[PDB]
Amino acid sequence: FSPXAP
Amino acid sequence: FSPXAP
Amino acid sequence: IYSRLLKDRIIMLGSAIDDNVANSIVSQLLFLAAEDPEKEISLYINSPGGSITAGMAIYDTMQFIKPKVSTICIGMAASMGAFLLAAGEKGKRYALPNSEVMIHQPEIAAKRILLLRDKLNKVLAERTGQPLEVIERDTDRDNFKSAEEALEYGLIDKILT
Amino acid sequence: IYSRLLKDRIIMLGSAIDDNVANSIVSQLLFLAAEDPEKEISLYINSPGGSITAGMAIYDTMQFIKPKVSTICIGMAASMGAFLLAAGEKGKRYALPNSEVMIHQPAAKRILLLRDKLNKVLAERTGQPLEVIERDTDRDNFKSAEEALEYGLIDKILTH
Amino acid sequence: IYSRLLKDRIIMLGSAIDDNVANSIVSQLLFLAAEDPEKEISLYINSPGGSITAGMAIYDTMQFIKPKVSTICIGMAASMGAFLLAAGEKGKRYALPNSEVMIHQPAAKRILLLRDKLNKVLAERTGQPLEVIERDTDRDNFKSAEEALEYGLIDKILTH
Amino acid sequence: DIYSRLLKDRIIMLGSAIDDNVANSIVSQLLFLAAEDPEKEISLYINSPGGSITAGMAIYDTMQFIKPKVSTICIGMAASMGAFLLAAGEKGKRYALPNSEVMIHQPEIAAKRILLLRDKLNKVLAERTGQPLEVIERDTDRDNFKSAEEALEYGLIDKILTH
Amino acid sequence: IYSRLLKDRIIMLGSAIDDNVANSIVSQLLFLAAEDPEKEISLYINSPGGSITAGMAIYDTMQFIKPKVSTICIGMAASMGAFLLAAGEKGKRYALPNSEVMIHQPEIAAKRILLLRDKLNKVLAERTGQPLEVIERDTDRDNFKSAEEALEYGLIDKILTH
Amino acid sequence: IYSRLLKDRIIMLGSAIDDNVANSIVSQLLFLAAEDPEKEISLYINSPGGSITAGMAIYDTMQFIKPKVSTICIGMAASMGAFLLAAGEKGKRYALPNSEVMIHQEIAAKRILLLRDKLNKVLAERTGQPLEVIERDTDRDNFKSAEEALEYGLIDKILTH
Amino acid sequence: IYSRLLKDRIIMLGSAIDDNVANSIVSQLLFLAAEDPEKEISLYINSPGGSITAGMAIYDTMQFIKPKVSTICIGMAASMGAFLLAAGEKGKRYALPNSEVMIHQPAAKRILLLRDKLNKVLAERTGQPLEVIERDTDRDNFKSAEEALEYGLIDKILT
Repeated sequence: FSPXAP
Repeated sequence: FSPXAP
Repeated sequence: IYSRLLKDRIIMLGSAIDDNVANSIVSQLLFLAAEDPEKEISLYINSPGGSITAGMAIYDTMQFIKPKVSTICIGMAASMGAFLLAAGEKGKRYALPNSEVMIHQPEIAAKRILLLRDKLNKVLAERTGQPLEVIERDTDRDNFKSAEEALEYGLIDKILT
Repeated sequence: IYSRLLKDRIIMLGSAIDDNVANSIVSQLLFLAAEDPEKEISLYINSPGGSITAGMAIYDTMQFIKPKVSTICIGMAASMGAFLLAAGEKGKRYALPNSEVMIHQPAAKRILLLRDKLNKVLAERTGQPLEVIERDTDRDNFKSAEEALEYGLIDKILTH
Repeated sequence: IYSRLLKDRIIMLGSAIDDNVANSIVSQLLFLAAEDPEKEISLYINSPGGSITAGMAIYDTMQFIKPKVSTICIGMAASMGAFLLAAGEKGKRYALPNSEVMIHQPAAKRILLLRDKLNKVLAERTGQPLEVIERDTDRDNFKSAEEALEYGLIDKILTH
Repeated sequence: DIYSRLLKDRIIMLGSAIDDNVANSIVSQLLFLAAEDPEKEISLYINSPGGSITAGMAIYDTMQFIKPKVSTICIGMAASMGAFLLAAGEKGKRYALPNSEVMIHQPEIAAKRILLLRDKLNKVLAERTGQPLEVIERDTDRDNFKSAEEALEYGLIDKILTH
Repeated sequence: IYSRLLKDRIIMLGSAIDDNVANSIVSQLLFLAAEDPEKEISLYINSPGGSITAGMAIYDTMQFIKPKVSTICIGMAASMGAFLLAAGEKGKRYALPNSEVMIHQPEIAAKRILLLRDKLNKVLAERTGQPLEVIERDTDRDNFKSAEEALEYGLIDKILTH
Repeated sequence: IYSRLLKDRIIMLGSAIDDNVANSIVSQLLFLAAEDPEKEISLYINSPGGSITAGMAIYDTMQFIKPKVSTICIGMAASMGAFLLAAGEKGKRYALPNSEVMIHQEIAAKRILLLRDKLNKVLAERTGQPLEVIERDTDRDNFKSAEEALEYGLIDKILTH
Repeated sequence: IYSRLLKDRIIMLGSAIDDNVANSIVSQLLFLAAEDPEKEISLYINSPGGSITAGMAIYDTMQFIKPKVSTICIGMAASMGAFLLAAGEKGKRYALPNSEVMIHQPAAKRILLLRDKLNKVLAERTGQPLEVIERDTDRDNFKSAEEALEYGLIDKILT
């Protein structure tokens, strides 16, 4: 899940 | 089994 | 077929939490911290919950390691899963729009799990921001939440829409 | 098989949808978006359906990632499979001519209001008003490729 | 083991056809079409038959993909196997000399739909009246490579 | 791993009884080796108690169909469809080891096909071995074991590997 | 799996201790000492305990090898896990904040159990500073000990927070 | 396993001899001869024996390949394991001091009979021993010691200090 | 794990000795001698004992190979294990301080012949009169690392 995770 | 089988 | 996720410092908690899953997650956390003590870890949680002792082992590891552990609720975070979600790093606790979170929760000594439980209640209270009394009540009671309700309660910070 | 399909940005959902299948599909979607956040994904669905939470996890991932997820019904798309078909990228929702789609979806309060949340997504995606969908869901009756097309579950019917 | 065979664009259907075998064959077909949409595929069939839905999905994928699918009967092609043999590419349907092909052919409205469609496609691809294809796929039978070529099921017998 | 090494050398090992799984295995290997080089030999080593007549007929058909010549070599024993596959090897390249043994005895699918396959087996045997048909008919019906010598004389192999 | 943590000189004792776990841990210890006799080893303990003979094998190996063995209680260290924790290198015995430690302690000759029991209680006496009678009394009864009462008693050297 | 052992041109026959064990040993012999047709092979035998057709496959293979196959009895060589010991290369048939060897020793019984007689005759030529004493010794329940086996013709030399 | 142990010329005998354990240990010994015929091997023993034939096969392979086999009792060396410990290289037979060693020992004529040969080898290794070995290996008893040194089963105790 980026951005923002990571 | 060579020679010759192959 | 999860090692490629491990490489991007992503851990997958997709099953119920028992001692084997606990040891696996603990080992992966320690490993990712050994490889780089100051680079983030992302813990994705799709778990029905499980053993309170196993989940507390995981939680302890998350605290101890230097990296910040962002937590993301994919499908569902129930019981210890929910707890592990609420215990993610400040600001980096996420849930997907249709995620659901039930902080409800159900070999070792009685007093042990008893004060272990009191402890995880106090931790939930500080993280959510709710009175202890209120975390205390809503754990001994079946209840479920959506990302919109969870974030109102404190269990997540931002939703990833 | 799947290792090499994954390189062509193709994901195969040919089994029933539980939490293991959901984690698999989620991980593959994320991986494919990491490798290229602007190249398509193709999700082939031949599924009897299954868990509503698992399916919803897959759906949320499809929304979030930058690529468009084309969906293709090969054999049968039932329950959450039909929903994941209807939830593909606009214009890139496909079925094969003899494919078949039944949107019939089989804690009590949780399951109720979750069903209700499903019907409304199905409605906005298909276009059908969400009565049209409650009656169909409470019914054992399947639609062909042409039927699903008229209905809004499909974009195109595949035959070159 | 068969991975090396996939490189030569060869697919091996040597087991009974259920949903697993089908997703795999469909996966391999789509993969080979992705790798090169205009190069042949060879589908070797040694199958006792099986599920009508699984086989029909493999049939649909054979149509959809741009490559021509040659079909080759090695040992036996029965039930859907036989059908899949008879649905290979024009001119590239083959059987080995001692092969055998029984088009005999054993979830109520759908089976009937699929069966009528299967009989229609068999009747067009063999050059047989639908009223005969209905007959022979209902009585248990068994046909030689020689009987099958003259029935219209294959195009050539691979001799020497 | 040893099987993989042998296959790099265009060598197939038929060391178990012949059922549909072994049939598909051997057929896939034959087709693969022919795809890699249609005009280079294959050697099929046979140490098999025999087995299904349909599975063995599948292997036989594939042997015929592929462009390569398939030399066959009996190691321990070739019985039933294993003996048939041995005798059905490339002209001149059918071998047996000295103490090998060969019994051409032969014990859901319609009975009629079984009869007709058995007759093709019989006639293929007669042409590849030279025996009168009726003789092949009798000998494939009775328990009977031959040796590299008696088999060679019968014409089931072409040469014994000595010295 | 752990194959990679072993490279960082980390051994994982996350199951009960029997002869298979014992042989595994002993083999890993000997291996790590062969690769570098003077670099540290870290033994993470999350164990319900188990066989006194298996545990004593692990203990002996820890002594014999030149490296120092730092021990770290993650979840729980009971019975022989607690003994292995208390027996880690001087100054390098750790526990996490919510860890717990019960030194309670429950094919092989019976007399041997008595003698090994003696040396267990003795080594514990030496390592915790406790007077012998206190260990004898406390390895005879169920008692949980939080990382704080563990640090107090002397079963660990430092708790881990920051 | 024992692949590392193969690299040193060592084959391990430590189980009973059926068709699978056979095919294994045959393949490994052929492989070691392909790698270097004129470098030795060492076949260690700790076998209770087994199938006569399987063992005969192994024997034929030993003869055919160009390398000399030294055979070493470690624990016990019985039945076809004894036959394979006795069939090693001239001068390179060994046993360890406490080894034991008993040459005591789907398929037609008539065929079993002729097979046995041929086996007897090979052992006779291989031990320099009258065939009648070879046929009599396979009826007995006697087991020859390593030293007893050396003065009989089954092994060439015993290795010790 | 032990793959890597095998590279340091270390063999682990941590289970009961039957024919499979035997074959394993024998193969490892022969392998390590093939890789270097004049470099040491370390055999760590934590074994309840077991089959006299399988244990005696390992003993023969220990003698035959050119390397010196240093034996080390970790937890317990019982029955054949004990024997194998006592049959290690001269001067390089070791035990750990809390290790324990019971030399007790449970066609059929062969198992008796092997028992006698075992007693003879053991008497040579310990230096004690055979007459006592012949009875000691008949008794349920257990010596300590120190007692074991005094007997002659080991010749050095590790710190």
